[PDB]
Amino acid sequence: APSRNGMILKPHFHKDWQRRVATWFNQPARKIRRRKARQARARRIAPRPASGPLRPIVRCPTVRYHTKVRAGRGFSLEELRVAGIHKKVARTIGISVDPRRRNKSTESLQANVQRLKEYRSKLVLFPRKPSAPKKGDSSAEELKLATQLTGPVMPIRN
Amino acid sequence: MKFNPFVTSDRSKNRKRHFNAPSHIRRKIMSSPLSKELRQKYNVRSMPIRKDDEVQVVRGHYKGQQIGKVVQVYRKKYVIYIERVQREKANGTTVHVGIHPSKVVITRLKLDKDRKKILERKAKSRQVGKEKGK
Amino acid sequence: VSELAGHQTSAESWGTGRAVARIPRVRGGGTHRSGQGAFGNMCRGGRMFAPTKTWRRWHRRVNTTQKRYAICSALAASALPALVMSKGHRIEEVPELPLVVEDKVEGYKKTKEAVLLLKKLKAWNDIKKVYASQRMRAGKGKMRNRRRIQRRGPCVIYNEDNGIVKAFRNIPGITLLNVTKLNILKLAPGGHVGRFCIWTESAFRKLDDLYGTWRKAASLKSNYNLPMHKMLNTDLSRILKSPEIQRALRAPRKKIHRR
RNA sequence: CGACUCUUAGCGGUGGAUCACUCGGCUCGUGCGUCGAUGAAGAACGCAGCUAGCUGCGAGAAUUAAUGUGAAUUGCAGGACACAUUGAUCAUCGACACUUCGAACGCACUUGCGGCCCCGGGUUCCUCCCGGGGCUACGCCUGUCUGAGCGUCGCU
RNA sequence: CCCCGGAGCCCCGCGGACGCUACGCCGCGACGAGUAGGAGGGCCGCUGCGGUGAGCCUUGAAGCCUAGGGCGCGGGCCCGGGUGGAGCCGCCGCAGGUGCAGAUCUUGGUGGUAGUAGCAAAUAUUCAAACGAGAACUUUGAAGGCCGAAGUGGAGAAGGGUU
RNA sequence: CGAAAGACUAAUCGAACCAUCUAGUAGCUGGUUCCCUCCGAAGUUUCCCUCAGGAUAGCUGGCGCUCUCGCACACGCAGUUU
RNA sequence: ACCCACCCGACCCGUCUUGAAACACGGACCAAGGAGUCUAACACGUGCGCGAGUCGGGGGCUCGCACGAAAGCCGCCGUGGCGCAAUGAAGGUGAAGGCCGGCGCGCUCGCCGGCCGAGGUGGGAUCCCGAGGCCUCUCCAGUCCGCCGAGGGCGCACCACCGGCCCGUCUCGCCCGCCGCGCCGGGGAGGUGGAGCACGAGCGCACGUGUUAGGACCCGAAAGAUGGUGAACUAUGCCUGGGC
RNA sequence: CGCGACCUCAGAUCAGACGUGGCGACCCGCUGAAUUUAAGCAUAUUAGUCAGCGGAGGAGAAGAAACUAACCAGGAUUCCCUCAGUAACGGCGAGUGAACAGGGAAGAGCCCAGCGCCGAAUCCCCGCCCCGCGGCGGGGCGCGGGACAUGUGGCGUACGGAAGACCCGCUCCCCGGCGCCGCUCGUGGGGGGCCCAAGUCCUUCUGAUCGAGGCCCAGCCCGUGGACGGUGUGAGGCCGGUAGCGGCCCCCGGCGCGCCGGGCCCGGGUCUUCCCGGAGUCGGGUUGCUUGGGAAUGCAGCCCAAAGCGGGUGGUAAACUCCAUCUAAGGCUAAAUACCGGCACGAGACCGAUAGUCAACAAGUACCGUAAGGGAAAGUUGAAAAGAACUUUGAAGAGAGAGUUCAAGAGGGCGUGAAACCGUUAAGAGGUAAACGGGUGGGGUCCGCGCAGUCCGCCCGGAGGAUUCAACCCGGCGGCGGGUCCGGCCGUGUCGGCGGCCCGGCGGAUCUUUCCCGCGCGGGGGACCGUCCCCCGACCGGCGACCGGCCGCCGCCGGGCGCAUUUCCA
Ligand SMILES: [Mg+2]
Ligand SMILES: [Mg+2]
Ligand SMILES: [Mg+2]
Ligand SMILES: [Mg+2]
Ligand SMILES: [Mg+2]
Ligand SMILES: [Mg+2]
Ligand SMILES: [Mg+2]
Ligand SMILES: [Mg+2]
Ligand SMILES: [Mg+2]
Ligand SMILES: [Mg+2]
Ligand SMILES: [Mg+2]
Ligand SMILES: [Mg+2]
Ligand SMILES: [Mg+2]
Ligand SMILES: [Mg+2]
Ligand SMILES: [Mg+2]
Ligand SMILES: [Mg+2]
Ligand SMILES: [Mg+2]
Ligand SMILES: [Mg+2]
Ligand SMILES: [Mg+2]
Ligand SMILES: [Mg+2]
Ligand SMILES: [Mg+2]
Ligand SMILES: [Mg+2]
Ligand SMILES: [Mg+2]
Ligand SMILES: [Mg+2]
Ligand SMILES: [Mg+2]
Ligand SMILES: [Mg+2]
Ligand SMILES: [Mg+2]
Ligand SMILES: [Mg+2]
Ligand SMILES: [Mg+2]
Ligand SMILES: [Mg+2]
Ligand SMILES: [Mg+2]
Ligand SMILES: [Mg+2]
Ligand SMILES: [Mg+2]
Ligand SMILES: [Mg+2]
Ligand SMILES: [Mg+2]
Ligand SMILES: [Mg+2]
Ligand SMILES: [Mg+2]
Ligand SMILES: [Mg+2]
Ligand SMILES: [Mg+2]
Ligand SMILES: [Mg+2]
Ligand SMILES: [Mg+2]
Ligand SMILES: [Mg+2]
Ligand SMILES: [Mg+2]
Ligand SMILES: [Mg+2]
Ligand SMILES: [Mg+2]
Ligand SMILES: [Mg+2]
Ligand SMILES: [Mg+2]
Ligand SMILES: [Mg+2]
Ligand SMILES: [Mg+2]
Ligand SMILES: [Mg+2]
Ligand SMILES: [Mg+2]
Ligand SMILES: [Mg+2]
Ligand SMILES: [Mg+2]
Ligand SMILES: [Mg+2]
Ligand SMILES: [Mg+2]
Ligand SMILES: [Mg+2]
Ligand SMILES: [Mg+2]
Repeated sequence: APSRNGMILKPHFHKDWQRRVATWFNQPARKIRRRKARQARARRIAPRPASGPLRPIVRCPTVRYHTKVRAGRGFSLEELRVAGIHKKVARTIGISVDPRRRNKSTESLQANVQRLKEYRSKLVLFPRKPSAPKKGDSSAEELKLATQLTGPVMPIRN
Repeated sequence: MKFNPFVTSDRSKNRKRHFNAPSHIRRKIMSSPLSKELRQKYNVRSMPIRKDDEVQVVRGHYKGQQIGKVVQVYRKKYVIYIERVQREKANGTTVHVGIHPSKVVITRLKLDKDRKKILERKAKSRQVGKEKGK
Repeated sequence: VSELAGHQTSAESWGTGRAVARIPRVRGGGTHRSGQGAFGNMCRGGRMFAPTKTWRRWHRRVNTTQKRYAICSALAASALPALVMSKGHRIEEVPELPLVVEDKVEGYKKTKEAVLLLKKLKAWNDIKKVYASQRMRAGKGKMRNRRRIQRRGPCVIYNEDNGIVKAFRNIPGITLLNVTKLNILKLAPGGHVGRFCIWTESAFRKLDDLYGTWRKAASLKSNYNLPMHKMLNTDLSRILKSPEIQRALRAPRKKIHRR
């Protein structure tokens, strides 16, 4: 029964909720586990960025977010076509590619081509064998860095 | 402290480990120090006590400077019986009184081949650590 | 306490009319446990009233500035010999109270060195008093791996472990902190404010970079400064018998007019 | 004073509170994440020099082998062993072994009845008889063999 | 018409308690029933944790018992003696499965009732001996009795499971 | 199941027993654990498938605040009276 | 404080009740156990930190955690929450006024320059000014120090009242605007609905009380539902035996 | 009336394979209540929840848009934070209740049918040889069988694809083995084994010490080890361990190099010519369940039943109309995620034997019930069994002595041993049941005395006795306080240096692209402003922030002073 003034309030504890309470005593143990697993994955992908692949710049949807810009899922095909990277290869050099992205405006396209161009400049493709063929960079830019890149690769700053 | 996160430091766990210990493991638990004399000679602190070592009792009632030969090792009872360490029961019969190995000192070892190789292994590890410390 | 604790029986009440007492009683059988008393918080067997749960709100989370304020407060009173002595630490013969030292002390790799240091600095008599305190705990925590108890010793704030934290380790009483990762649980143990510490010049320099002086930001904790003071002249005895104030007070009526 | 009754205290009973212990629980976390027709889980019945129960094992039955260990096991016996030797005793466990029921499988659940191949006594393949051994569940797939049909054709 | 490092002091402004844990200390008045209920204070009490007592403890901890000595309005507490035989407490904080006379409360124990009710269905026992520490009851012998072959006899079924 | 008594269905029958849902619900019985101190009620209101209960006023406590002046120097208020 | 005596007083507790020593219930006795808990949500109070902000989660970077599943740090420090703005069902709209001078006819209406800038009344703790005393060992002069202070002011918070502004709505009215002159858009006056504005008070953490949802102070139904076990008693049918 | 193809079907103890049951914490598919709430109850709620059935895996399921949106647009699934107790549902009551965006954890994408081209270019099983053989594989060779044109394999799948011509640039990827090298993060991966510091020093307690003082050298040793346990009490150093980028030995993994055996002639752009999509499905009607989904969110049955610039979606039914957005009716896929079952560990502000699991123990045991099922009680001698030899009474159980033990006032259900209740011993009482409150008395029990308790302390006066002073100077040390702020260090407010400003850094939506570097933007300079630091002078608060001299005062030590003094004692 209500007594003199207060929010006529509806709690949702009518089902058997104590049967499905989910505690968080994991979380520290979890946080570590992720972190180990993270450091392992770095070490496996030895000079490759820990991050992942490079990802496009992309505007959010809706009037609300609109003004901001994130990393997207992957670079469109037009953006790869214009940059001149064969889509099947782009995956092999650490360039995210989605193929479901349309491309409406040319301002978002040329920006994302520029991204890939810049990436290709500051990328150090190792040759397949220690014996060096084409494409593969010099042993100078190799000895001076077989270095991983900490954090997201070429980060987007709005 | 102990930092190894697979050891135990848990009364109940250590005691259970102890009392329900298997024979070969008890051998190690039932170890006893060498006399300073042997400590000098072999480069070994202590040794797993055995059926017919010569031994002094260091503490208790039977604490004394006599050197009694070991009689048997009752690993179930965590104890060793020693030559003249005994007590007359009600009806005259002598009964070998138990002494815990660690409250005893080995003056003379019973050296077999295996005991010889053990002492060679312990002395070598001791001198490796002194070389590492230096 | 376990969920099933107390309810693993199947027990119905013999209703009224049997004399007895309307409790659920163990059902059937030819044992002692039959027609007993199940479930009730009062019964043997039974079920504790409001069995304890795991999702009691164990952890407790504190505003970050407040945490810092405490840690500044503890530091500030690690000065002040009175507050250090009152917190028990035998700091009688120590040379200077915010005790800062050479930075070879990063070097040491052996307790030998670390103890010798503490004896020259006259901080050993705290460690000595730690040994003296080592005794058996009172009661049930004895049988739950809290069997021995003792004093807290000298804190030792270092800037970098170059070997130090190995050296001071077996010396009972000592806790080692990084400067860059200070902790109020250790600087104010018991929630009690004083505590004799021992600084390393590298670390003791770094404090102002960590906490920021009054006219400079932290420069290491993004957006932070010291907490400002509410009153500046703390010694009110210096205030109250000033010229300025005693000039302006009526003369103290102090006769005692008894009945 | 008398007996009895009541009260207090001493000592003794009854009874098992209290306190002190804890090889047990309860909770939280970590890693791994593996049963079965090559017979699982579960059940049964067995097995010790003296052993009922718990445990441990399977007619090789408180265990065999192997490897590690290195003198015991021990309630009492008895023993072994040369503990300068594959070597007691534990641990591990990769080899071997694993009675009967059980999805449970020749068919039945009496522990009853069988069939079919081979072996030993029995014969001198004489089938019997006895004993041993190996097969003999249902469903389903890929093939195989034997077939069925006024099913669709061809040749005769 | 002078200075208290000296007027000698009932007032002293030159410096200030024996007193001042300022959450302290002190003075004047007034008032004081209390269920349900509310609030405050508990140097009241229980168990565990961080601190802290250079605490206590086999030269005797906890508990237990005490026509011993005291304190407190009280919750309670402290000492003496006995018993016991291994741990335990004071202070500052934190924490709670924290204080019982009742619940036809739960589990365990013990009384009065009480040496009381009671050991009354179906006719029946007696004598001698033996064994034996010991015989109303065993066994043997003798007598007197009953079941009276739809049996208190002689054999199975089921059930028991070594009787 | 009943030649019918609601009989019988393992000492249980106008719906057996066992385990679970289940710590089922209860405006109704019962109980509800230390001390001192201070204040201290109500059984009347309106509404309610309300009349052995709630709601709402009332009556209680707690926390306060804003001012007042016995610090020769007071405004306002009342279970009165004029 | 142990026992005994005597005088006076004195019914057994718990409980429900208008009323209990009751011929009202519970209670033979002792020991141990035994009932307002925890989570969530709200509100108010209080304590602390920061303050038009605040915030910490969640995540991440620092360690094998002895103490650590802590502690620290983060252009993540703010995605985001709450807060800093309302009001309308909604399309939407959205908290300023005054004064002065000029120009439109000052038309209590429309447009252009300057100044002030959150209005005013009453009461308001408190500050401020202060005539004037009141003495000093003399007659006057006379700066210094107070004590009081009649009288007069600025007036916090808060309260009451009157103005004002914003949104909804109605009534009455007269003007403005332009890429689109339109069933376009904008304003004015006067009422009236709003959990509004009128120089901000919140955010986070902690404790307390209260109220709820949860087993929810502890004990208590008759019942209800799901899935299983029984015809060894007994009910009836059938098979095969026995008996009078 | 034959023989032979095939088709559809049988039978084999035919050859070789698989499936069956279990477990069930987590997971997938069905099925599905009622207590309960609503203060009654029927819709609602409880709840797609319990029970029921099915099937799994180390995870499962999901998943590469017939998606979101309506933006300047995002771009598989899962998970967290938020959205949000919101939009919505609801006897619009009780109550219930999502999604997108945004930020994170993770991150990975693919394959068929079809349409087409390619002598079925494909697959399975036989049998002979070489290797390899405890996850039955490689290579070769067989007119050795079969599957297959009612369609196997290569290319290829919407992100387009194929075939063609010339623009370009050049040719490592995989597996079966056989070796060999570096033992490859808790700082040598995983598993096993066996190892590694320092006192039983003195004295002294004690039944026993592990306890308490002590141990000249700077502090007994060791200390990368002072976790824990054990050992006749409390142990860094007695023993096991503990610490350590410590050691050795096994085994196994994982990755590096060499050789062999095979396979494998595997691109891209540019222009042309062709190629292109899953039917009793979508969709509709419907009835029933379901959802926040409301003129139908999703799933169903039944009836109708499609199209190809189609189809689906675009959260209010319909028609017209533009836009946007996917491409359904076939399939595979790690990861962050879950885990009250299992194996193996670690920990605790938990419980400490009526608690904590039913269960600390020969517990799912005994015991009960026809059965489904129900289900206890129960820990502790002692350091050591040293568990009471022997003598004696008794038929014996039981005693009495003796002995063991530090103790049997620890005697095999034995640590401690409360209360109820009982026995006795001592004391006291006794016809109004006892018991109680207040008030005295009497007696007991102990406790404090006193064999005067006349209790102490100051100061003084006298009387005895005894050491060195005080007072004073002198020398030394230490302390305080002071102003001349005297001299110097120290720091507040102000002013001067524009002096740190570039030899002072950060911050800024201040500016400049005259600059530089990298691609109008990013980074760095360069101006500018705000903030923080050097130089000296002046004024002032001269501040407990210190030094140095000087002064005054105090105290201590030693010098002086020998006695009308200053002490001590009675
Ligand atoms: Mg990431
Ligand atoms: Mg329990
Ligand atoms: Mg205790
Ligand atoms: Mg008595
Ligand atoms: Mg008991
Ligand atoms: Mg009162
Ligand atoms: Mg009360
Ligand atoms: Mg003991
Ligand atoms: Mg607790
Ligand atoms: Mg009681
Ligand atoms: Mg009688
Ligand atoms: Mg017979
Ligand atoms: Mg019924
Ligand atoms: Mg209840
Ligand atoms: Mg009622
Ligand atoms: Mg009051
Ligand atoms: Mg009533
Ligand atoms: Mg009545
Ligand atoms: Mg009464
Ligand atoms: Mg009456
Ligand atoms: Mg009643
Ligand atoms: Mg009664
Ligand atoms: Mg109790
Ligand atoms: Mg508040
Ligand atoms: Mg309220
Ligand atoms: Mg509640
Ligand atoms: Mg109930
Ligand atoms: Mg019903
Ligand atoms: Mg299965
Ligand atoms: Mg209802
Ligand atoms: Mg109700
Ligand atoms: Mg009803
Ligand atoms: Mg529902
Ligand atoms: Mg289920
Ligand atoms: Mg899957
Ligand atoms: Mg799909
Ligand atoms: Mg999405
Ligand atoms: Mg919200
Ligand atoms: Mg629902
Ligand atoms: Mg094809
Ligand atoms: Mg130890
Ligand atoms: Mg010990
Ligand atoms: Mg050692
Ligand atoms: Mg529904
Ligand atoms: Mg629409
Ligand atoms: Mg799938
Ligand atoms: Mg027990
Ligand atoms: Mg017990
Ligand atoms: Mg128990
Ligand atoms: Mg006990
Ligand atoms: Mg006992
Ligand atoms: Mg006990
Ligand atoms: Mg004793
Ligand atoms: Mg005893
Ligand atoms: Mg006893
Ligand atoms: Mg004991
Ligand atoms: Mg008497």
